[PDB]
Amino acid sequence: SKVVYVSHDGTRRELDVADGVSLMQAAVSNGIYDIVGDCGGSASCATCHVYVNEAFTDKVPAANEREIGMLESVTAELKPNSRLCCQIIMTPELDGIVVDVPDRQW
Amino acid sequence: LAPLPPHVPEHLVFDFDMYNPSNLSAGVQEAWAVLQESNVPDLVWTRCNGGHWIATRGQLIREAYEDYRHFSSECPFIPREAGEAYDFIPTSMDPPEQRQFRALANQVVGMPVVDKLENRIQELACSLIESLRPQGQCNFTEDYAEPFPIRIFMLLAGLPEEDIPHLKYLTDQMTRPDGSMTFAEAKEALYDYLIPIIEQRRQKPGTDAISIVANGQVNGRPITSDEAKRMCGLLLVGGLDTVVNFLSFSMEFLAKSPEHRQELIQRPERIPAACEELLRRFSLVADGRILTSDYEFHGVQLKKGDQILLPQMLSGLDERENACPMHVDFSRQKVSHTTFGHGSHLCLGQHLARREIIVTLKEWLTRIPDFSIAPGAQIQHKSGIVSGVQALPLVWDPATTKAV
Ligand code: HEM
Ligand SMILES: CC1(C)[C@@H]2CC[C@@]1(C)C(=O)C2
Ligand code: FES
Repeated sequence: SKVVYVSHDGTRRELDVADGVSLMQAAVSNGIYDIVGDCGGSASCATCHVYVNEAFTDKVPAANEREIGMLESVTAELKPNSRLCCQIIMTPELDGIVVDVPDRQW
Repeated sequence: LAPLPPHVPEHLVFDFDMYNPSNLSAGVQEAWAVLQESNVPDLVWTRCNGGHWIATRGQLIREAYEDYRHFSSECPFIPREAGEAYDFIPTSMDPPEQRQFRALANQVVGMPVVDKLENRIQELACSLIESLRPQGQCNFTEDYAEPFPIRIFMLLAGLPEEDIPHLKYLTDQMTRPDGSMTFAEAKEALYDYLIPIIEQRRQKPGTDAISIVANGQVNGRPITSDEAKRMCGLLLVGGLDTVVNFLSFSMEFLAKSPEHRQELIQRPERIPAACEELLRRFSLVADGRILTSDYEFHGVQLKKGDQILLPQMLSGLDERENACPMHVDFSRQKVSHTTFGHGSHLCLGQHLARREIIVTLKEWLTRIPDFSIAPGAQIQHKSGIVSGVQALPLVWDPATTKAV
């Protein structure tokens, strides 16, 4: 399914992610900008922070207790559509989802 | 054996020695797996090495590494004295604070440095293997497992290769001590080597990893010479005693299984899936935490100050996590393991490790597709914070190899 990553400078990158893959693994595996994914995707860090496009936020299953806690420490501005992309598993219902990546993760 | 403490019940005692397990001759992963036999409880107490708890199942090991409020990383090694002397810097800390040091360490061993070293890692792997190809034999631990990943780290840290046998000795006393040095003496000797190099690189900062850590910032402020020394010490041990040991466990298995060698030669794009399955079957790290207060965990009462060894190698070997855990299946659908750690201390150099493992398997099978253990040789392993292989003599017909 298609997933678009817009960077801080305004660059756009489109990937074809299969089902079961988290947006963090797809971004790190394709050298996408700024996303680090240091903890490995276990919601124990905040370097995979992204802003899900307002039109897809209700198509993704909300953050759990661990992600809400880690989102309280993101270095970039915290928006109401902010999510640790390692928690978003790709499905064909999210085809075309767009997420903006903040240039500050650490 | 240390005298059983009065809050530990007699029925939870299992004297397992992590530096010299009783079944080490059958394989160190097999030696640690005796803790998972039907008759052993999920959490036991061993009177060996001063006395400490051991979580034997993945559920308990993952849960303890997630809860840093009860299990602290302040004292993580197991002669109660090595854990107290341990003070490297994204590990001896609990995470409000520990988090700011992980970003600086990521700058020197994370993906951004793997991309800077991509060409040199591929060139050294091909050069070391092509030089061995026509010999038809080699001592894998000294001819490749040590020089490949240690020379790349010395290049990444800007240190001269002539210092490898002094550093490799200090790092090995902190994981598998032979008795000549305590953990504190080896750690202070490693700091003694880094102190004058960190001050020189703070005056003239260059491009190597020690210059970046010594002149780096943590959450907007500049790191102190002491913090840089405690972080550089951890990078040296991780660069000289982790992939070096895992490469030998993996090559020993491939040498003893020609069906697995054929699977990767026929389909080389399965090597990074095979690398993960080998990381699970041949996991080799086992440190732990200390209780911050009295706490009942899975029906057992732990006391403040108690040390509990949460061995990362046991989670992937647990049958409750993977069926037929001792069998290596490159196609295993769910390869679950904590080989690179679990919780907020996840390995920061796992990307450099995966790259060195995958480049070694692909470039070795391309030049030397068929090889076996030297005839008559019985491979011996060693245990400690990081397990390893004492020696791995391999042989092959140089008429079946091919120069690229
Ligand atoms: C097969 C190779 C490797 C294995 C199995 C491995 C395993 C581990 C484990 C289990 C931990 C967590 C320890 C704890 O929670 O107490 C860890 C942490 C760490 N490793 Fe790796 N490691 C490997 C390679 C490397 C390399 C090559 C480096 C480069 C220096 C490295 C650097 C680190 C660092 C800096 C940490 C600390 C993270 C923190 O405490 O926040 N490791 N490693
Ligand atoms: C347990 C480890 C492998 C992890 C990195 C090196 C090591 C020995 C440490 O002291 C932390
Ligand atoms: S990669 Fe750590 S929280 Fe997403």
